[PDB]
Amino acid sequence: MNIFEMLRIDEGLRLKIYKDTEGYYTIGIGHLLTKSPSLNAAKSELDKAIGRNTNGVITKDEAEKLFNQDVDAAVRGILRNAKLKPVYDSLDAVRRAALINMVFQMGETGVAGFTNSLRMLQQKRWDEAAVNLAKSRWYNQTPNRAKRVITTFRTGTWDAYK
Ligand SMILES: [Cl-]
Ligand SMILES: [Cl-]
Ligand SMILES: [Xe]
Repeated sequence: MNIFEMLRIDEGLRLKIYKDTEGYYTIGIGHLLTKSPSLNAAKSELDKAIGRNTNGVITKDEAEKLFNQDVDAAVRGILRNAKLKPVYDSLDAVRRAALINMVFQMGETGVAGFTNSLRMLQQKRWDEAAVNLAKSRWYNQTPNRAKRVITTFRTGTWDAYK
């Protein structure tokens, strides 16, 4: 298991524009296109992202490309963030993947705001962090996914994904 496979599981793969768990226009492997209610707008962002007139649909390869770029940007964002990087460098490889997943889903800004969980993770207080992480909107809105990420932080193994 790796970051790519883990997110491909959490996110799924869809070749036509769809709305995510929050009602926003997305395509591929959880690639958010826009928060705008407009489908034209979503189509417009898509075409710009792909470099062609896609008309709302893309190929598997195009989807994989976006995903690569998105995973890359997520790591980069973590490494460029002063509240995140330290946590991330302090973690083992499995738990780093959990942190990337959250960033991919919620943006760096949003993850940087879990101050207390970030500190517990940094101190290696696994159970405590897992309890604190669940006290969140993220956990109440997408509980299944959140449980898998949380278990990963708690155990440092990929069991939630096996
Ligand atoms: Cl893009
Ligand atoms: Cl979920
Ligand atoms: Xe976190």
